[PDB]
Amino acid sequence: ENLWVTVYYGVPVWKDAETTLFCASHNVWATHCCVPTDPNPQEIVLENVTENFNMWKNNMVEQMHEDIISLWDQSLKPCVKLTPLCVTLNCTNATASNSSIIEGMKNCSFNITTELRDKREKKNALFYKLDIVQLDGNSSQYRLINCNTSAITQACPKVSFEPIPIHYCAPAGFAILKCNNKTFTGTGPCNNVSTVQCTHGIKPVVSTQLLLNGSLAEGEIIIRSENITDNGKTILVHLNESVKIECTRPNNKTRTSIRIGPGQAFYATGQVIGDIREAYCNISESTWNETLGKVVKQLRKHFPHKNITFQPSSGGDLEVTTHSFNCGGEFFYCNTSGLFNSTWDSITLPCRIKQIINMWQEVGRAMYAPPIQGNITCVSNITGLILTRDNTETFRPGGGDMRDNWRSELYKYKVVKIEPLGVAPTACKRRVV
Amino acid sequence: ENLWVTVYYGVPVWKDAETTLFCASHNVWATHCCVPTDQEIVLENVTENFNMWKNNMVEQMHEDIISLWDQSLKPCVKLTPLCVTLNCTNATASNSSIIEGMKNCSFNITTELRDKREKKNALFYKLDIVQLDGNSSQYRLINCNTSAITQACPKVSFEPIPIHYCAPAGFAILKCNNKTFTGTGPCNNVSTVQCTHGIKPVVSTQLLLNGSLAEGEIIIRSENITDNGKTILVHLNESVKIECTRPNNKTRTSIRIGPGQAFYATGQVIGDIREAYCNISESTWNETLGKVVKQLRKHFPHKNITFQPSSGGDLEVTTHSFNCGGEFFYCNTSGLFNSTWDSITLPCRIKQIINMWQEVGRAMYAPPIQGNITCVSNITGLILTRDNTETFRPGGGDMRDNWRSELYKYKVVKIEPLGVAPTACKRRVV
Amino acid sequence: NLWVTVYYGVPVWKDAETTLFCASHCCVPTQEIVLENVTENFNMWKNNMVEQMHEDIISLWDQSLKPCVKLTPLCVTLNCTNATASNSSIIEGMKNCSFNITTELRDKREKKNALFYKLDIVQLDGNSSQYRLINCNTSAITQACPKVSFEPIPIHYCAPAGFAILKCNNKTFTGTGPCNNVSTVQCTHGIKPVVSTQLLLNGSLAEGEIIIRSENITDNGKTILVHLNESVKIECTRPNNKTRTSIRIGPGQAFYATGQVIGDIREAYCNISESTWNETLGKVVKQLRKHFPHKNITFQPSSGGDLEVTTHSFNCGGEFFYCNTSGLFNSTWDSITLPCRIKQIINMWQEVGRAMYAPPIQGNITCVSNITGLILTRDNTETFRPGGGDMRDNWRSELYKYKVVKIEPLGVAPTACKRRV
Amino acid sequence: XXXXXXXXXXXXXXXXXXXXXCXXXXXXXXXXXXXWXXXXXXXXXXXXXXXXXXXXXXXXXXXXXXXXXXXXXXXXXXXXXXXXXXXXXXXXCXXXXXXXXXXXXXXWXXXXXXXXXX
Amino acid sequence: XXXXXXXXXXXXXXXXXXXXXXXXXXXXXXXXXWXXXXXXXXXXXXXXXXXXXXXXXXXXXXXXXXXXXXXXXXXXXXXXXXXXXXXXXXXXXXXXXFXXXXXXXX
Amino acid sequence: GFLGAAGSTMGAASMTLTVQARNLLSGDTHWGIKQLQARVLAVEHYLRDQQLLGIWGCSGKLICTTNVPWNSTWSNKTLSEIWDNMTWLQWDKEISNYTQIIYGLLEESQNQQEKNETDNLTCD
Amino acid sequence: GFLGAAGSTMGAASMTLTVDTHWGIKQLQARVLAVEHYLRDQQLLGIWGCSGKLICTTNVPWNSTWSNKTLSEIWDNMTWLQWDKEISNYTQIIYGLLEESQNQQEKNETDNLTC
Amino acid sequence: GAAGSTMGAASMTLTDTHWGIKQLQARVLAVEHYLRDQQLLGIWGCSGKLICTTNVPWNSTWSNKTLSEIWDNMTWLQWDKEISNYTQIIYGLLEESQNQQEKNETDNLTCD
Ligand SMILES: *[C@@H]1O[C@H](CO)[C@@H](O[C@@H]2O[C@H](CO)[C@@H](O)[C@H](O)[C@H]2NC(C)=O)[C@H](O)[C@H]1NC(C)=O
Ligand SMILES: *[C@@H]1O[C@H](CO)[C@@H](O)[C@H](O)[C@H]1NC(C)=O
Ligand SMILES: *[C@@H]1O[C@H](CO)[C@@H](O)[C@H](O)[C@H]1NC(C)=O
Ligand SMILES: *[C@@H]1O[C@H](CO)[C@@H](O)[C@H](O)[C@H]1NC(C)=O
Ligand SMILES: *[C@@H]1O[C@H](CO)[C@@H](O)[C@H](O)[C@H]1NC(C)=O
Ligand SMILES: *[C@@H]1O[C@H](CO)[C@@H](O)[C@H](O)[C@H]1NC(C)=O
Ligand SMILES: *[C@@H]1O[C@H](CO)[C@@H](O)[C@H](O)[C@H]1NC(C)=O
Ligand SMILES: *[C@@H]1O[C@H](CO)[C@@H](O)[C@H](O)[C@H]1NC(C)=O
Ligand SMILES: *[C@@H]1O[C@H](CO)[C@@H](O)[C@H](O)[C@H]1NC(C)=O
Ligand SMILES: *[C@@H]1O[C@H](CO)[C@@H](O)[C@H](O)[C@H]1NC(C)=O
Ligand SMILES: *[C@@H]1O[C@H](CO)[C@@H](O)[C@H](O)[C@H]1NC(C)=O
Repeated sequence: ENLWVTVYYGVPVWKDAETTLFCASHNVWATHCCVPTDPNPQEIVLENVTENFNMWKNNMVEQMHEDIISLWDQSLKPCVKLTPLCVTLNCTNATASNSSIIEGMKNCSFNITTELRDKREKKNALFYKLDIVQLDGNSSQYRLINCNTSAITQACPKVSFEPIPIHYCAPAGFAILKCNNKTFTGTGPCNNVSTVQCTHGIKPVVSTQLLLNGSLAEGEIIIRSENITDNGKTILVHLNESVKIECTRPNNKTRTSIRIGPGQAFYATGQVIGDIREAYCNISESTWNETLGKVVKQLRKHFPHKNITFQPSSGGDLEVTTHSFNCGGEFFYCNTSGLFNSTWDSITLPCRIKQIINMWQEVGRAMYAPPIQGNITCVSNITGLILTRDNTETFRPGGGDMRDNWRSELYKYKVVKIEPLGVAPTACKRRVV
Repeated sequence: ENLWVTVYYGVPVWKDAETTLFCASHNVWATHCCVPTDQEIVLENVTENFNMWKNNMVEQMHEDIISLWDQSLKPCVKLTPLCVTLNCTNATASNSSIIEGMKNCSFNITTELRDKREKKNALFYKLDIVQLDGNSSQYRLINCNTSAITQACPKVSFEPIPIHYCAPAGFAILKCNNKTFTGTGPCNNVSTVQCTHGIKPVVSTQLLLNGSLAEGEIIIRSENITDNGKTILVHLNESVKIECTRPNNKTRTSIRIGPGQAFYATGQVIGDIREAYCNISESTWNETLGKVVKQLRKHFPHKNITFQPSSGGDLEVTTHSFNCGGEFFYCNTSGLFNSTWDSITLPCRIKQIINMWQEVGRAMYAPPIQGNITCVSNITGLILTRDNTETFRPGGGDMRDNWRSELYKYKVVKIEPLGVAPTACKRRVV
Repeated sequence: NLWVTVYYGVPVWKDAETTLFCASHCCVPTQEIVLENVTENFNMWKNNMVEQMHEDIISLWDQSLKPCVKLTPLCVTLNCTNATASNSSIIEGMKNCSFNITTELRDKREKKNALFYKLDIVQLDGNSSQYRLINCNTSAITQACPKVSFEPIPIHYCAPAGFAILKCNNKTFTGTGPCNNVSTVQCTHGIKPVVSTQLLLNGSLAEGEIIIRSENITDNGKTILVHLNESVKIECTRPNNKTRTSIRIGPGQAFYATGQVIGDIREAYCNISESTWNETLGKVVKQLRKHFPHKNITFQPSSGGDLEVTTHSFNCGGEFFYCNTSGLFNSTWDSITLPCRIKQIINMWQEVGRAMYAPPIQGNITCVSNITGLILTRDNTETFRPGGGDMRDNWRSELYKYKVVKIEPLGVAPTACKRRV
Repeated sequence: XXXXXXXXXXXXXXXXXXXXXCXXXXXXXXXXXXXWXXXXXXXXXXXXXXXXXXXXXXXXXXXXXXXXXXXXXXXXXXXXXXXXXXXXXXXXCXXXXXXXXXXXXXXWXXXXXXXXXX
Repeated sequence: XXXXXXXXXXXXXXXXXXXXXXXXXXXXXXXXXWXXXXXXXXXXXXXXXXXXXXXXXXXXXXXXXXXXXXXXXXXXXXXXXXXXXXXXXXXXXXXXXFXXXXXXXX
Repeated sequence: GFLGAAGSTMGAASMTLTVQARNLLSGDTHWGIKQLQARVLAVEHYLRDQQLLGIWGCSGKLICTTNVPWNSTWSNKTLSEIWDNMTWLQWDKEISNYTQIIYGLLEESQNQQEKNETDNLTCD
Repeated sequence: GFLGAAGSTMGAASMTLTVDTHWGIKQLQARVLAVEHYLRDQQLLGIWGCSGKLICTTNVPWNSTWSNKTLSEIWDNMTWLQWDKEISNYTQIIYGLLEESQNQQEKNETDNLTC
Repeated sequence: GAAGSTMGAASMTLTDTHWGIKQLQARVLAVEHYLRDQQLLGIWGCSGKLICTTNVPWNSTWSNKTLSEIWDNMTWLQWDKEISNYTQIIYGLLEESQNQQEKNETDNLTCD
């Protein structure tokens, strides 16, 4: 009956909000993310704070995606265009030394101009079968796969595009809330929430089917889905133990080049020496089976039906049917049908090599991966799986949107806006002089 | 001693100022005009000086129109690799095969493989083609002499919608509400608004289409009516209906000009043959001119007035130019301006390469529009120049004139709320 | 006893680096306040005003050059012979080159002719008159459209709000240390962005005697800037009536090129008065000997390189001179003529990945300039040679007396009176 | 100009502090000064009082301390009272304007009907 | 600081030149308030003392006296309806220093 | 550090106002715009709060009282156990309703006070 | 009611005082400029000791040289637009005096003999 | 910025696209710096004043100087240097003192 309105400023409250985060620390992200990180990052535990977090509705995922695409293109743009190489190619079977046929590669010749406008020369290069298509008649007249619809740009050899961890940081007036518990599993209230200024450092790793080089779950295997009982949703399985996968290219190249402008050399495969297999990956067998069995035990808590079946992917092109890796700048497309394919010392997956890539499943452009000299061996950590569901329970190592590869790292963070003003009742009325 | 300085804030004064106005209200005119508009404060005993000429709002609108136009056209197909000498023969239509304004041109276009060169053909308007030399079958497009041109993307419409200009905070727009205001000098009925009424960015030359009407009598506005070298804007208080058309069905084709780029070009012409014409009522037009002359005689009394056709080089200054749908029309107005003081056909031509605003380097290629087109516009004013009996001729400006004629009643001022005056009070210190 | 008091208008500052703006591209319109009983420590080296001028002048140059004709379509084999233009005589250094270039129709080819300087082209192979431009190898040459008017218009640099520029008025300041008679200005004097490789041109003159400035004069790793108190008059000319031709490249795009040259056979050249040069150098040497006493001093030409470090780069507009200064720097302690080479394709700001083509100046040209300083390096006895950095030395000696500071209005002090409540 | 006028007072035997007021059509709050005059029956008048637009008033010596030379900015009226014996005066109001180093009570109101009695 | 009237009488039965004065104690100088009170027209001012002529008043007044203990009011003959008594009211301090009536007639 | 008292009741969370007041102000043509827009908005938000405190007569204060009574329909909770037994986040939700009303009332109250101060123009 | 009563007499008027990169740059310039104007008025009022007031009285006397019109010649006679023109050449003089007065007034309260 | 730096006694003197982006950044910084100082004065309870005092005793007394040794003797630049490494221990106390003061002013037992 005698309370008065009091105005306060500096009130510790916030609202859900969407803003632009900045990226904090010739590598692509090292160059772009020029803002240094905090040498001693702070974290403030908010005692007695419950916050409703929501994966799949979290716009940071979308923001990370858009900045990655823009940066990717900013780095690729000031490089050599391959337009003059679209001319019809005269192709034969590339020679596999003593075996004599390199299944999967063609030896092509073409008439291309050089650094001078008035000079055209016949040049040779080796190409992968996956990127070469016939014009007609089953004649040896071939086109590069993307000269039919879009520009192809060769990546500059100086740019590795290697993922480095990057940190997303709030602008003044904003804060990032982080979810703890470690049983969060998707959406809803999270207790024991802490406040940070920047994320922990996420590498922008690009893969399909399996999730590589992410964080491991602290607790048991976590199966996350917007709606685990519905189909049409990506199921992200986050493992608490990694599976080591070793992938190699058991041969090496000799690189050659063609000037196709004032400098602007085009790099192309000259010769291939080594094993006939283009590539393969080593997955320990016992590790894989234990890991998959543990995943199933957790699936059974959502899926009471016995005999869960895992099958190979159903179809589409390599961006969805095979596992994608970027090792040293080389692009591997690995066949995972040797995995899954069961009901509930190593496994070798054959792998294909591709060079003209419409990365990000874009349709208006493609990048050409220059050849890498020397042999390639990479070891990665499988930290999770991407599954698609469906009479009985069936899952497949399907593909998904790129955003799904970042949700697995960003699920624990939320952005809120600070709102310093508010009111409350008080016992005392303003005194007026 | 007994007079002290008082500082006031919120003082109702302003100064003339020039600032950046913002736009408020797929169609290109919606782009960057995402800001909604939805007020008017009448000032008591305020007389202010307005000037439609040297009005920065007009100049600023001109720049915005060009900038938006360029942004819209920029991310579209370049027609650069079409300067190849053309092999042009006669028209191909109906049973006569002699459309005077059309040619059937064959040309060497290289496909996306940059080796498999092939020939293609299309119909072109005569106005877009220049004879290289000598005899026939050696033609160039008129633009290759100056610049490469860009075709408009079919996905974007340039059809005008009303837009409003709004002052930023700290600024206001004063509006002149005198029904007989002539464009310059004192206006003794002034209201303050934040945004303009809604102006359509309509492009025209000799005649002003789809503007506001005078709420009073027909008003003749000019910077100096005495100087025949000034543009005279005739603002009508009644509209005149003008109905224009191209009564034939244009067939479209497409060319793969490049790897992901389609060039659009004219195929066959189906129907009766005439490129264009416009329907204007005779009685309406004659009454309209008589009324205009009676007002012109207030500035040129005891002298006769005659109207003659204009004279100049490009069609942009000799014809009535307008754009309906995607077609750019260049109509002959000699049937309107041939007099001394039931309808007129106004024969009209169509052109696909348009050097808008005489920027020279920039030009748009108008893709063909399939089927037939009709449009109805409102004549709201005329543009005249002058050169016993006085001679008036259709004029036209650089497009600033078409906006001065609508924004003539607005002025931008800066609000200056801080100021001082003497009082009897001295500051209390204790 | 005493209480904390807080002031907001405190007249103090800190060293700072900010963005400066220009005052007269630059369409920005243009009083010194002396601060008494203050000493300010100035340092012309590691002065970010120099670094900022460098970045901005390069960016501007590039923005002005960018919207013009590319010369890439001209990278064809040229069929070159010994040029004549007047009399029954070959003009040394000029080649008469013919070539096949695409017309504006993008189909038909046309044979064209242009004259090139020997320094503009290279041979493709031996024993064959087959040439290409020096920059068809890598990158591209952008033509400078002669609307650009690249001119040494003096520009004033102005601090933004919250900042001020301190100016040193000590006539013998000599590059570093504490300076008295320090004043505050908002804008610097106008500096003409004149670019050279030695023999600094059209700068300010020293108020006092000749000042020799170096970050470390007793070193070999540093450049010595000699700032004169009197200038030497230098006159440069090209006594030839040059006639331009025009080659259409594309859709309104055209290449401007030398067609014919008539006039003298003699090459472009520069000259200075001999007595002025000998006295000027002697005065520099006296000051130099104070730094290096009891030593024999000799002047030598630079050690070598691709013109920019061996010649005097001098620019009349579209006519870039590379003059031989061995006639100036050959001595031990009425007119001296220096032959000059002319080149049309340049590296601009010593940038290897870019090139610019300067269209020819029609008719004949004469340029007259003020030599206001020297850029020297060191090589028992002492040897001095022309040398220098990447144009930083052309802003130093003008920006050397200015420093940028941030104004810091808050501060605290003790007071007798406690806050009353 | 402001048509200032008294609408007050009557004859009284006691000096008391009878109140009276003069209202006017002027922006009195905008630095106008108030003034009152002892518009006496014969012998012109004595000053009665003065006040600022902001009050901070001062009485004329005749009333001295026994005065209330009040006015209200909100009323735009010189509403005041004073003793000074049962003075035989009508009590007139005026407004004064300031000028640098000068002032004048140029605007006069219709006088009040004050008077002495008994 | 009271104003002592001087020359406090200016009767006439016709327009005539006239004057009045005051030995004002106050050093008001020009601000002696020589407003007068002709007839019974609410004591409307004829002048802003010796500082300025009043608006809507005769140009006849011109004493030009602005000094301590030596103030004055005066005018050229004007209307017969001009009983410019000119009693003073020096600015002084507190309420103005009204002077004796100085009855006048014209 | 920042929001440390956010989950605490409005005792300590009514004190760390200096903590929250600070850091509302921070310490290539593509990203350059994104960053200028972010910086400009941080400034605009700061200023809008200051302008609002200004119109309510609370400029320069962290804690400010007024002449607007509490209605009790907004919230009928007692003073005891409102400050000491509830957090600001809970409170913000409890009275999300009528926010615009409160702000309008605060502006009206100050406008009336300004008129009273304006008419009673105390001076020397 | 912005500029409501503009043109009215100053007396009455005093009672109403209560009341993609191309576009990216234009929008940012407009926003930044609006902020600068806001802050400049606040700085000037604060520096003169008029923060928070619509009507502020100072210790600076009127010179009469700036304008020799009296009360009732300015107030209840002129409009604000006319007044602004009448004394516009003294604007900076007056502002400078207001700043000096405020500096002295605050310095007088930090005095070491009295406070 | 018309500096007249001298003796501390002088307390009476206290009153294309890429290019466009750089200029906007400069304007924004001028605003940000201004606002930071104003916010700080506001938090300390010195809003609107060029000179203010607080309830904080003059600590950092290690300097061993009196009012007559600083004022009317030493310049502001010299003073700023002598205590340059103590500013950060004053700031943080000034805010607390003001915040406690405001809380005391509205307390139920003393404001009521
Ligand atoms: C001065 O301009 C105002 C508009 O700013 C005119 O006011 C309008 O008058 C019509 C009369 O039918 C009303 O229906 C409108 O509602 C009024 N508008 C507004 C905003 O109130 C006014 O009539 C004009 N006066 C003169 C002399 O032309
Ligand atoms: C490709 O063909 C050329 C033909 O001359 C031959 O020299 C080269 O060795 C071949 N390379 C491979 C891998 O077959
Ligand atoms: C990731 O791979 C590196 C390879 O050196 C290994 O040291 C690290 O332990 C792995 N992390 C996980 C989660 O397995
Ligand atoms: C791989 O490259 C090395 C040189 O770096 C070469 O000696 C080796 O023989 C190559 N590998 C094979 C399979 O030939
Ligand atoms: C403008 O044209 C439209 C066409 O539908 C018509 O409805 C409208 O009345 C016209 N306006 C004028 C002023 O004639
Ligand atoms: C020429 O002017 C006279 C002026 O009285 C007018 O009567 C006459 O009709 C005009 N001529 C024509 C053709 O209208
Ligand atoms: C008017 O339009 C009709 C068709 O609607 C056409 O037949 C007629 O010829 C036109 N008249 C003129 C003058 O153009
Ligand atoms: C120095 O420059 C001035 C013009 O700035 C010129 O008049 C003077 O003759 C020049 N002196 C020398 C030695 O070039
Ligand atoms: C959280 O709640 C507990 C309940 O006992 C309380 O003691 C603690 O102080 C609260 N945390 C904070 C930061 O106020
Ligand atoms: C008012 O309260 C209801 C719940 O009773 C809520 O749903 C609604 O959103 C509130 N309105 C506001 C905050 O405007
Ligand atoms: C500042 O205050 C602390 C309080 O503990 C004290 O220890 C310190 O000595 C003081 N600084 C001085 C006297 O310089």
